[PDB]
Amino acid sequence: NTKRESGRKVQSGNINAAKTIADIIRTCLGPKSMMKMLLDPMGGIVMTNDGNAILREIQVQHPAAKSMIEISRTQDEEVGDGTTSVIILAGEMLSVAEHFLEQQMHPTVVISAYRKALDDMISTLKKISIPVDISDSDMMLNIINSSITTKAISRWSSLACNIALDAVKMVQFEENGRKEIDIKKYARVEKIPGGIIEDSCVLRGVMINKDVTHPRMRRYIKNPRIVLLDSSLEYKKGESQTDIEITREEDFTRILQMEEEYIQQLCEDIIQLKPDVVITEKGISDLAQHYLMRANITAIRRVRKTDNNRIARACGARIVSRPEELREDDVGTGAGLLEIKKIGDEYFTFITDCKDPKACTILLRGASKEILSEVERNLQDAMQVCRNVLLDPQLVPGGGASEMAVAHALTEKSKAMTGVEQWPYRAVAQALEVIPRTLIQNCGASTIRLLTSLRAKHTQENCETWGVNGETGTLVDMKELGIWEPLAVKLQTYKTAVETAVLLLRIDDIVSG
Amino acid sequence: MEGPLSVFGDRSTGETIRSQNVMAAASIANIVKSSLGPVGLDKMLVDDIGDVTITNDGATILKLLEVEHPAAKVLCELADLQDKEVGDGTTSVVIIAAELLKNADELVKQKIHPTSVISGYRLACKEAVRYINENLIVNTDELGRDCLINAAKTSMSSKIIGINGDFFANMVVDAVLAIKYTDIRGQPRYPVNSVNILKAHGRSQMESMLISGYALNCVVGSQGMPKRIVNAKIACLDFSLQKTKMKLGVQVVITDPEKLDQIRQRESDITKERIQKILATGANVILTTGGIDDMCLKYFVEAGAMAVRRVLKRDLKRIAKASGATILSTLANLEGEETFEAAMLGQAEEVVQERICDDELILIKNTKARTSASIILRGANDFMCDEMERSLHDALCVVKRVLESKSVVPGGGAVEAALSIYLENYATSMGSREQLAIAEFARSLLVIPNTLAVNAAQDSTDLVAKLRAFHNEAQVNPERKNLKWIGLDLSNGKPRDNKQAGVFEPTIVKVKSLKFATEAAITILRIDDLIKLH
Amino acid sequence: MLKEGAKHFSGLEEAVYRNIQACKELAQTTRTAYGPNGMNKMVINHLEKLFVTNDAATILRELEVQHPAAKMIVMASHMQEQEVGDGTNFVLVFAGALLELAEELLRIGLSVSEVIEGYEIACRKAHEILPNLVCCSAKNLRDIDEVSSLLRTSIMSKQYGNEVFLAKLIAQACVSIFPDSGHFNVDNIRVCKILGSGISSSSVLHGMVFKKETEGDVTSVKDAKIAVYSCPFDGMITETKGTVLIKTAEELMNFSKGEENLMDAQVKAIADTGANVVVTGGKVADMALHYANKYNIMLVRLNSKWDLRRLCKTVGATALPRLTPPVLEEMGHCDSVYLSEVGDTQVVVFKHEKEDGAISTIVLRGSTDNLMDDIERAVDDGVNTFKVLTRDKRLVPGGGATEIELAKQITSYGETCPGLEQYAIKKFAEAFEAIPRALAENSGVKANEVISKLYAVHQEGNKNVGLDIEAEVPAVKDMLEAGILDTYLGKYWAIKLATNAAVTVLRVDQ
Repeated sequence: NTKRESGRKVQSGNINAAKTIADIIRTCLGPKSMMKMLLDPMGGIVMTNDGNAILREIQVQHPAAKSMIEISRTQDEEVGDGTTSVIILAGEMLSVAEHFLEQQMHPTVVISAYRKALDDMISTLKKISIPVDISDSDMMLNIINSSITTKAISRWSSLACNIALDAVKMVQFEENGRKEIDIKKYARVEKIPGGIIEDSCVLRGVMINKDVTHPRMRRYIKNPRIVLLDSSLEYKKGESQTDIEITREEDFTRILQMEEEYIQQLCEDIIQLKPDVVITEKGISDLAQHYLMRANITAIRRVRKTDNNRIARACGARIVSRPEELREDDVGTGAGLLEIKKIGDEYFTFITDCKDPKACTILLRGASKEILSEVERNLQDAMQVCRNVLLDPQLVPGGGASEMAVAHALTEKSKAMTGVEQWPYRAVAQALEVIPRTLIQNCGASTIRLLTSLRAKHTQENCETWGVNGETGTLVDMKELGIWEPLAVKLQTYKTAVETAVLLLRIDDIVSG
Repeated sequence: MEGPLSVFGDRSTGETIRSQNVMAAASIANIVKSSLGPVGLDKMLVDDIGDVTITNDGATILKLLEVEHPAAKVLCELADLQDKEVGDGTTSVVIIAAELLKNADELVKQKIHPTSVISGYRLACKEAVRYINENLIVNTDELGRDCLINAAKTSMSSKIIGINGDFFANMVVDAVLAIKYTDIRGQPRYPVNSVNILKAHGRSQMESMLISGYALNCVVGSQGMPKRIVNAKIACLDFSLQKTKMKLGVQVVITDPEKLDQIRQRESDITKERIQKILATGANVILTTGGIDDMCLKYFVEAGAMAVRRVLKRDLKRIAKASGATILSTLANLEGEETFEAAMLGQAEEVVQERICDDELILIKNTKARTSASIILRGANDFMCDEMERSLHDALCVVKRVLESKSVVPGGGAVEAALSIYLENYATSMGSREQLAIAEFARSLLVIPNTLAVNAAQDSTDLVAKLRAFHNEAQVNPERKNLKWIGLDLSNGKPRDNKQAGVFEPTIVKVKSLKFATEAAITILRIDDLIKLH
Repeated sequence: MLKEGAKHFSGLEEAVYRNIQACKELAQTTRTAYGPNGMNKMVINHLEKLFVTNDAATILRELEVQHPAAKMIVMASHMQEQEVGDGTNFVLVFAGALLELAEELLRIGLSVSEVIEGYEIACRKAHEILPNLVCCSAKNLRDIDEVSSLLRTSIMSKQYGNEVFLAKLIAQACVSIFPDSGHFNVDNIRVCKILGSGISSSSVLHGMVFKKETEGDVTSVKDAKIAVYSCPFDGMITETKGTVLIKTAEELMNFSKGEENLMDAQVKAIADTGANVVVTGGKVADMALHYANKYNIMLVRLNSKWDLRRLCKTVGATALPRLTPPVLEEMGHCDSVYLSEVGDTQVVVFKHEKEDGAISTIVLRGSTDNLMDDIERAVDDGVNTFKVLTRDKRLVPGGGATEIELAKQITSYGETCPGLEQYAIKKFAEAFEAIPRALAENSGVKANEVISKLYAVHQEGNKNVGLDIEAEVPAVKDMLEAGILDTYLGKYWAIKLATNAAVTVLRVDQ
């Protein structure tokens, strides 16, 4: 209707909800960590390492309480890390720079400031980013065990170091670009209920829970053939559409079985033709699928063409309309390894597949049901470095120190930059140093004078390489110490944080509509 | 509202419903001011506690806004209808439209008779109509130092992300001049709609590869039929070959699965028979718009085939128009025994395909029905091309907007803030109530830059210091030349000497808003007899 | 603290808060002052002259506050005015802006045992290199534009436009008649207020200039025994009118008899006290007037303490009531005494010229005192700044043009040193911009714009803002090579003194 809201007050509204999120999960961040308690109106205990998890479970305000979920979900989609870091950078910087600058009267040179304090940030980061080798799971270790401990897991880290570090190398985009950096399709995280670390095998390919579900389904034909319909089955799973009337009671039942009978007559054709495998993408219900077990066939059902066709290239199968129909092998053997490791009688097919499009499902087993999701997040936190190291051998030792390396060198360039520019530059560059000094808080002692000396040490000796760690709160070489800050991480965590900054700096009104 | 609240419905009984409208007009204009243009900050528009949107557009917010005020009513449509006119003046009309209805009715009420004051907000706009149409002075892209090339460049160098204006000084020229098509607005104009431009991932972060003729979008790995034979001719096809289903449907009325596959397998082989006729006619390369499924791919992989399929119709359309081929001259059927025709042959010096960046395009060289170019934007990623392409389109558009009009007006209010004190002194010229009438508008050509440069935080009182530094008794002059720089470049907040940049707008978009400026004013007057409805 | 009892106005929160807060808020004057400004403060001490001021001293004279620091701190600011006239409108804002810099570090939790040190340490580092950034010096003090140049920051600092002739007038005053060998006097060279003429007509008439009327004659001899009397003539026994016509035709005479023959012996012993000039704090009776002329004694019909004070000061006088034959303990100082027309007003002029004890007196001509006082205020703070008693003023860049000079000195030195004081020292490199802002404020821009462009000049020494168009957009007025210059003396003080204030005021918890 007719309503007008204004600028810095709306900017403050952008400051407020975010400024709250900038705190606890910043404490929860890094080697000095916390938990965010959530009081349910009934009193239920909730504590996480993610405040957006707490936000989803409680009131969320239309201001950046909504957005700091969003842009962290944006941060959650990309590298799968730094969501904890984005919430605490953005609202902070927006709480830091704006007032100092808007009293000088401008978002304008602040508009330029975030990408300028991004510039050297991105710049000297890549420059002090230390090459760490891809060929070695050990020289991929110190970086990936650092990345999986950014969320504070060494538990399945080393095991995520085992499986995933070579797995993203086995992740291929079928565009034949990278590959090296991999979005999650060609690399997926999928788990098996229960199990054990040896029931976890390094699995670099797709894993179909539906390839072998049951023992009467296919058993170790090392190169199956996945039949999609078309002859061995057909394009009809239909309904004969029988006329109906109130006087015919048997007439209600015939139309019910008719959906299954066509599903049956296709599987009956499968009983006749008998592949080792059929993929039914229209899907087959329990009835006709119980008929494929007597034919010595697996029934792969209600999966997707993309996965199947990749599974085909992944497991050594291919789409052929009949088993008796034999045309040619697009993949004679497409498998690095074929496994089925069962928990209970329900079978789970592990097909280890090297540089296939596949799913690169990386088998992740907790000791039991519950910590599976740990191994999932860890093998996910794994593939982050795995796609970072393989893309970028350079990645900065740091994250206490890299956060220092950025901050102190930034305003250090104001010494070079100066101008009116320096003022919003440093002000958007101010908030960064505090992140380790926020963790150096829980190191006890003096969180300030340490970083102070470390800030001196920054340009004095070295910056992110030799610098502050959240574990130490003091100077160590983050390389020698083995604490690593993936290069792909810092390019993002700040970005989406400063992306929300200029935006919420530039969004000056909220209309009623 | 204000005034008596017990009679609803825009009876506030007196100027209370005039002022509550002008203060709403001012208020509804307060939305768009800080929204004005790109320097006008994006608003985050709450549509609900769970629904928002972020726009600085003047006509986007007000379509979403509710207005029960008559002056707030006329303001939303003016943002919208001038958007409906162009989209230049979504923001522009809004600011003064608050003022002129506030400026109009005041003297209209004073009447010697209300007819006198009506022109005062038309007359200066009319005197702006001439002045605006008197502008070739800034925005002219056709007159550069490099002409179109700098018209490209300066418009690229306005949105410049990079070497835009280096190789891209060439491209906007190349893009508009690769276009032979019948879309014309007024004077002859070449569509930037028909430009065939595709993205590169890798190699150069910024480069523009200029290739002769149209380059058809294509990819390797999605077709098992080898699609590549070097030749001088292509076959542009609106047509399909699919082994799964081409002429085939499904049967839910038939119980027998035998009935589906018996009519299915016939269509699989005739695809391999049809490719032979499309090939052997004239064409070693055959361009097919109809596709094949990834399953069907397997069928065309292991049964084999030849064709170039799944290719964009828009290109294959433009190619056959360019290359003298025909998109469909022959097939009324999908049959494999149906012969293919030689008119669909692309007339080209060669049929070649450059795969680069891991991105392949089908190059039709020397298209003989008309000239063409498909310019390949080199990014290291595909979204680098959009930053180019967004810089390109508006560069394309502003040149196309100079292809809209010869007379063209400067971006920014140095056009307005000139006539401002010109015509606010022209207030005095006629004097009387017209010095009131003419000034009320001509005082308001000051305010748009006061929004403009302040959206850049330049304190436009400093800009109008620079503006009316140009704006003189010695320079009253739109001319076609600058003894005063009438340009105000809105990517800055202060004038820049670019007249070819992409920020400027043609004379078409402005004289429109001049009506819209005066439109909020007298549209609300003609009513008589304010009443109350039970 | 934990008690219902005891006492404090400061502490805890308050020390961190209230002691920093209002002490800053005091700066609003000095935030708008010190350097060219049109901004002024109407301060009504209710005198029935409503006083325009930017001068902190007589702004803070009225201001009273419970904040023990702000209660105290005006001391160091007024202790400043004692030492230099200019730089005082600088004192309050600089530290005041430098204060909450520490309080922000207190929000960071940087200790009072810590932060102010770095200031103090950079207060050294300033006064370490502060004499190095001295450039010129005011050398010949008879010379106009060596004196008027120092004046051209100082009066300018107080007030802008009037400054130039004042600086001339003050240098044309030749406060160098005091050799400035270690000699300066505020009463001997004095301001003398004259209603009307011009303030460009406002002059320096050497001697003691009394706008009070010389009555009857002038002195018998120019080395007078100067009779300065509070009430030498109040009348002896006055005449009356009884009936709203006359009281009695008979009763008239006897009172003049007492009047005359007393005021005979009165003024005869004003002649027997050897008074060449009788200076009457009260009125005069026409009989004593007649007697003052016959006995040949210059008569001053009325005297304000402004006379009587300086009279007691200069002449060695004691202003006395007399119904009796007097004696002079006043004597004279003066080697010359006159009725001169100055301000084109008949004026009591006591006069002599020496190096020492020499009266060479400003005569200000203005329609009001608010004219002739705040301008005098603006004036005398340059006259006060003229008082150094190091003849060479060691003129630094004026107009605060040394701000940008020390600013990069302190911020580079703040980079050198480690530890929380490096911030405090870098915080000390900050409050420089206050007056450049105080200028840029009355000029109308932010110091950032100014100071960043003067961070672009880096080492400059000359360019600094003020009130002017040059001080707005260009961020530049040339305050070293100017005509506008300031001594190192007030530089030695204000940076240190405003610190000396800011030293313990956060420490004081009770």
